[PDB]
Amino acid sequence: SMPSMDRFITESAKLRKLDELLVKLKSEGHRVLIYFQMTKMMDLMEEYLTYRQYNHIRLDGSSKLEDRRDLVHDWQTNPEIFVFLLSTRAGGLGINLTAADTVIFYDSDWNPTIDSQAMDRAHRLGQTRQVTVYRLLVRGTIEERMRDRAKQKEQVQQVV
Amino acid sequence: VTRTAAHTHIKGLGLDESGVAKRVEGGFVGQIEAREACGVIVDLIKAKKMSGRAILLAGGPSTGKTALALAISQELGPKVPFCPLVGSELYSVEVKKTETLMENFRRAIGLRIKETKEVYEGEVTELTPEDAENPLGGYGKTISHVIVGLKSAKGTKTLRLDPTIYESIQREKVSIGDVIYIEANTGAVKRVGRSDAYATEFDLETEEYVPLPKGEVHKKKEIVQDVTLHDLDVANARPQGGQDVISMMGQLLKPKKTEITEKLRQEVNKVVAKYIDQGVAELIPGVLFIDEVNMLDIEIFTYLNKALESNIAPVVVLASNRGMTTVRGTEDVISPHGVPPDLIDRLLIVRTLPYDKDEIRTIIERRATVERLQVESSALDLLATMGTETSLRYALQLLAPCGILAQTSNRKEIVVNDVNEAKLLFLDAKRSTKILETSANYL
Amino acid sequence: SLIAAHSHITGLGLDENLQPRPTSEGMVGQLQARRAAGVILKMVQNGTIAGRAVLVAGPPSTGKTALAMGVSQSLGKDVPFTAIAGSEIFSLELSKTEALTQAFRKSIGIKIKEETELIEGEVVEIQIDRSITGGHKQGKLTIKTTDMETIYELGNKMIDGLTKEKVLAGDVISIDKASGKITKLGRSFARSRDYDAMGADTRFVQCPEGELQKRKTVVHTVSLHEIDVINSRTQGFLALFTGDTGEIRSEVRDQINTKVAEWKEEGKAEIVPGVLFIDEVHMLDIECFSFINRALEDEFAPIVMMATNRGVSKTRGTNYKSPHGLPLDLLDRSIIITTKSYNEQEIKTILSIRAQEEEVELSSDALDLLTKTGVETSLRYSSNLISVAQQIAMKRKNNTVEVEDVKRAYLLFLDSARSVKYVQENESQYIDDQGNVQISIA
Amino acid sequence: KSLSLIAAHSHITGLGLDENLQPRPTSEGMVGQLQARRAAGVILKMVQNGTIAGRAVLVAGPPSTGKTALAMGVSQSLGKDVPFTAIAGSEIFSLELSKTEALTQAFRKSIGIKIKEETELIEGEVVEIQIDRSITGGHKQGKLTIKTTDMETIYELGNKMIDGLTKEKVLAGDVISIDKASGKITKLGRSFARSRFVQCPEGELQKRKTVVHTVSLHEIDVINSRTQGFLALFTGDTGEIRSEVRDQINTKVAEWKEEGKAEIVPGVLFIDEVHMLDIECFSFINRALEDEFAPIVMMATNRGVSKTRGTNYKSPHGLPLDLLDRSIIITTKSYNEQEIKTILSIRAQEEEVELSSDALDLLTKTGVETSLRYSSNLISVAQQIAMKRKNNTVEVEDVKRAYLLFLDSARSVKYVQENESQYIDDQGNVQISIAK
Amino acid sequence: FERADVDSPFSFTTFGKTTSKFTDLIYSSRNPIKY
Ligand SMILES: Nc1ncnc2c1ncn2[C@@H]1O[C@H](COP(=O)(O)OP(=O)(O)O)[C@@H](O)[C@H]1O
Ligand SMILES: Nc1ncnc2c1ncn2[C@@H]1O[C@H](COP(=O)(O)OP(=O)(O)O)[C@@H](O)[C@H]1O
Ligand SMILES: Nc1ncnc2c1ncn2[C@@H]1O[C@H](COP(=O)(O)OP(=O)(O)O)[C@@H](O)[C@H]1O
Repeated sequence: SMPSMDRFITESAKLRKLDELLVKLKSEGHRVLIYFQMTKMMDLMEEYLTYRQYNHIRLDGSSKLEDRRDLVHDWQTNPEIFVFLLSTRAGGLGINLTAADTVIFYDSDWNPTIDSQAMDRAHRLGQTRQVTVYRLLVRGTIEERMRDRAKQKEQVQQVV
Repeated sequence: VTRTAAHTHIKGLGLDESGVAKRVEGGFVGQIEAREACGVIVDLIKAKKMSGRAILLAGGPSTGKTALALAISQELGPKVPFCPLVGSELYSVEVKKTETLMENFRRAIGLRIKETKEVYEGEVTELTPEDAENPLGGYGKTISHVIVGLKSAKGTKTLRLDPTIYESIQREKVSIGDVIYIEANTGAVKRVGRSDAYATEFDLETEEYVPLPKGEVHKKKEIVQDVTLHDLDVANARPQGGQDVISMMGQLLKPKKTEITEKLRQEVNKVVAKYIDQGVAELIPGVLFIDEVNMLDIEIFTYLNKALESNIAPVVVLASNRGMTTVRGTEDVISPHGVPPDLIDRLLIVRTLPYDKDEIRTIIERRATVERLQVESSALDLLATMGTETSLRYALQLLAPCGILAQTSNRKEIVVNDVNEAKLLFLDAKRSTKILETSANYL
Repeated sequence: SLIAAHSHITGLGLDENLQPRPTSEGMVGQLQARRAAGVILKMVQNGTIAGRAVLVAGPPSTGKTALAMGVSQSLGKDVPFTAIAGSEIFSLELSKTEALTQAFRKSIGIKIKEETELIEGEVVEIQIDRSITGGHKQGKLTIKTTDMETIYELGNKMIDGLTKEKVLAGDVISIDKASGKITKLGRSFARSRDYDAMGADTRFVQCPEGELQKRKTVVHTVSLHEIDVINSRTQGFLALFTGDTGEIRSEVRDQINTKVAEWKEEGKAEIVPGVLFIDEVHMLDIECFSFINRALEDEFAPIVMMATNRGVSKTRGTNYKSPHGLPLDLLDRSIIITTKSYNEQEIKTILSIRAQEEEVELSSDALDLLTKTGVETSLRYSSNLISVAQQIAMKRKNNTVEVEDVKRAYLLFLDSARSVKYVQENESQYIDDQGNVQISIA
Repeated sequence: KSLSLIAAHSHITGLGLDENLQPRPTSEGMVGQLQARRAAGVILKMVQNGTIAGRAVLVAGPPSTGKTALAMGVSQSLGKDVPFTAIAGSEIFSLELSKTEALTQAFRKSIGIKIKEETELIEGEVVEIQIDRSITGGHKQGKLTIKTTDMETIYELGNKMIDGLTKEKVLAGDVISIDKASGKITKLGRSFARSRFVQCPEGELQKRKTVVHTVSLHEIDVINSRTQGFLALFTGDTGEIRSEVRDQINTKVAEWKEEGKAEIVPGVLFIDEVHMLDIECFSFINRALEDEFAPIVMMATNRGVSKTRGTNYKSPHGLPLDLLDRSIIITTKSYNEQEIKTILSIRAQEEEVELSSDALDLLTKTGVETSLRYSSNLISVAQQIAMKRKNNTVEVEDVKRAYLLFLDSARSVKYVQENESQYIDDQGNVQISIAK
Repeated sequence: FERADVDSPFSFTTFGKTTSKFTDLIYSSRNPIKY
């Protein structure tokens, strides 16, 4: 017996809720960016995407510089591309994601300024529809403490 | 949301770091001395040195004998094997009771093994058999070799099959464009499914699609396996797993229990000793629990006298609720707890005590809390005095008809009239016996 | 079907506040027992708890099995109801504990949800490639509707389905992907040239239009025992019908329990508990009671309803007498429903319902005489006399049972007490307990 | 090999005797019982001489007085290579074999045949393997450079050796043993080459070794019966082996013995709790003890003037008098305070338990008060109670806590007779309610 | 950290394993118990 694909999805609750919201997100026919913090997080998502056989591309820190040109060009030309796997500080610095609105922050809690740069990348002029920023999280964990620290830093840098 | 059945409010013995039990923690109320003795027994099992130790939980009915054994099982965790059993399971119509007792003794000793696997896996690109010079010679098969081409990520290999391997290749019905998985230890082949490099929706046989495997075609991997000695005994008794004729015909015949000889057990013990000597395997002694031990007859007790003196047998826990009961299979001898004195001399007896009124009340309160019900205090006091009047089990089992009758009147709380209605509808053993005695035609 | 003993009972006859009507759904009388059975029915329908033992006790001819049949009728479909007698446990192939474990595991249903694809289209082209010996079979199928055109690849089982009840390139068929069903809806092409054999005088049907492939969520129920029998060995599906499932090992049951918990966690399958009904439970050994006392404490246990018509009597396997023939350990963990004997009005209403069920028209005086005889003798005797009186009425060619037909049926067929009186008056004619009999009439 | 945690008789390594068969007060884990140990030593000399057969010895005495300990000591002092079949009395009531057939199998499992044979082996270290293959696999050529720590050689290989080396893949650096006659190649491992691990062999490559096989008569009975194979030796379904093949084996064994090709070793058949046998078993034993191919049968029992099973009368030791005529009886005795203290000290040293002196005196007092096995069972519970409070030596109150927690037989009988209204009697009457 | 692997029965066998134009593999499974 092989490692079951559905058992790989269902054993992670964050991936479980992600698979629930992707059903209606693809039923509506939308454009989705998904952010990650680690290489190994985006080294697991495309296996889930092969179950859905979704049109997906990935940009990270190890990608060659020329590929970031034609991937952005294919994003701003081809509308059939669905899933945009993005690193934290790679696609969140000045990249034009104007036709996208649904960003999925898987673990974007490391510092609020990187997250601020991240949602400045998609929420830009030229967007024709409403922007819904999703933030999924496991409750009662170390993410609670780091979300406390992130909210404290948010209020500190927002007041000052 | 969840399901509860006569238990699962008990999570463990609930002791301190010094072994001193609290009054109420972990689903238990009272029974401090028995819980401390069970904690000592749990520590003795975790010491992993003793073989063939036996305790007997002696007490009345409805006093917490099965709950202590289940608390021991949850205290040890799923790592240590735990074999529950009833006294009536040993009488089989396929094999003798001595062999069944030996089987349940060997089923409670576990083993953890780190095992190496040689794997050839990938997508089949080509499959070309070549023929023999004379195929109808009677001796020798039709073909001689088969050439297979496996393609994986960053690798492509070509293999020449033995025909014996090709029989297990063909029996799972592989073809060109199929991802396979050949285990070189036994020759077993798993057909994963069609590769997704080709088309998908043009099929009619509800198949699943798998990408190319990562890494090279030839692999060596480490799988950590958990096993018992009884699994090895029944694997060597009925040999299945090989690619020869006998192991192939063993899968199709009806399975039947047999008297496994002692020589096979000694050979399995020698192989397991060689495995642990190499630093590969680790041995886990466990617990065998037998409830209602009074159902055993004198022959099983006499074999237990021999079986407890072996150097392999695990810790065995027993339970009984008879005062001065004659042993089954005998005609005149009377022994305590239905257990003969020659086995009684090898046990350690743990007494279990009955409860008071307040203990019955807080047990009913915890059971009502666990079953997600709200009970008024006056109804709780009526249930407590009912439990002291008749039985604890009768007061415990009447909570759910009370909940149904409270739900059917559009209410959440349980009141006194609801308890009176449940008293009127359902009876107990004493009122039924009083009806039976003053009856017309054996009512 | 045929008219049975309890064919007139469709339900329990209860209100929404669980208050039983005096005459509803074929059940009259027995208000408290029907109320308690409705409470048990609601407890089963909630499905929250497991392993509760219910005992139904009373005199003979009171309505124990009638109450159990009413509970089983009000239970509805997709909830299992395993009704067995007490003497079915003893077998030469299974042990008592194994038979009781199978009886316990037959009463828990697993509801499994699956995804399937339905294809409905006109058949255009069938290419079947087989080996010389006929072993390896593969092929292609070109199917069409009014809007699209699809070429599928075929497996061995699909070609085996196509070869049975042969389709001939112009028919309209149906395809289920998950079930593998072949259903020939009909023929649309209406070919002129036809071979002398074959002949699809299939009803004419239009060619289907729209989408060729449609998705559907289907659901189906299996039992836990079928899962163990299927996973036991290579040919367990044959053993589900032949009953050759001898002593399934415990490791199979542990792995099936773990996989059922996994299927519940993944949302694929749900668990529906059912009822196990043991009629005449007093015909069981003490080892069976000892096994039941520990099998009732598990999570995967159904609601066990037992029926006893015995008073204080000797427990089987021992030498002491117990109330209801059951030991006090099993009587401690059970709640008891008590049934009570009938009056003349309830007996008259029961006989009226049974006469309506057998489609036998009765006169008023015949009904009063039947009520009087069912008061003196048992109820079952006067219930059985109705069909005999109807046959006697049809012999004289009048379709209404009168008094004299019941009198003739009373004279022709005897009671228990009358037969006891005739035996005790003529004891020399019969073989006694010592084997002595006087055959000669001299 | 022979994995074992701790047994109840694991401290016994044999009968403690001198060269004149006199028992030492304390030797090889056995103390006390001088006359019984001397008689068992004489029985051991009977077994070691091997010139007499079919002698039955009964060991009878009170419970927990060195009977199974004596049998374990005899089995340990017998050594290896001599059959010893230790069965219980309830093990012969089978469902696929009759009682006489199971007793015959247990009798014939205790007589062995000793056969010495010689075989030649090539045990060496592979330096280099060269394989020349064709396109179609018609002709294969092979060179094998193989060595020990003493020599070095190169072998030309034929086609079947090429096939036997490709299967079970041998690489350079391996240590292998080759059998030339049967073609069995075994990988012993890898040599000492860092660049499992075994030592490179020494001496000649082609060695000739003599191996000694001890085959029981039951194994040859299973093999010679053509209806089942040797797997019935492991699966256990021998299934009522006929007497004709037993006669053929009994003739052929004496034929081999006369020609000097094999030797006869007799063994010991031990029947623990012999009183549980049926009368038909005793009637079979009465005639089976007079065969030439019959081992020495030792039976252990503790019953005194009980009912013989299968009959309705009472007999001494549960055995009929015709069987007791065919036996000599060794009788054991109860233990004193000093011997109980010595046994408990030996069991303390066995389980790695450190004991204070006053705790040992308390254990000896409660051992001569209640039982030997009760004090032998408290001694490991008290160690865990000692380890709960983080100290190594078991003190007096550590024994007292275990005495309080865990009961014995007499106190349980006293408490049951005090509160018998809360338990189930013989008649099945119990009271679960507390009030009224 | 720990990726799920192939769930397979434990192989109670000894075979020809490598101590690491085609490759020849041949069925060579034997039983560790020897008579
Ligand atoms: N200390 C306790 N705390 C909570 N529940 C208890 C306690 N002791 C017994 N029970 C309950 O009483 C019931 C009877 O106990 P059990 O040991 O199963 O049967 P018996 O005592 O007759 O062997 C069990 O369902 C258990 O939940
Ligand atoms: N309330 C009722 N409604 C319909 N039929 C009844 C009723 N009470 C009794 N009967 C009839 O009387 C008989 C009762 O016997 P049975 O169902 O075997 O249970 P028990 O043996 O407990 O009386 C049945 O044949 C049934 O037809
Ligand atoms: N002479 C002895 N030397 C050492 N230990 C002994 C001796 N006699 C008895 N014992 C111990 O007493 C216990 C009872 O012995 P055993 O003979 O097995 O009981 P029984 O006499 O009931 O068969 C054993 O565990 C054994 O270790």
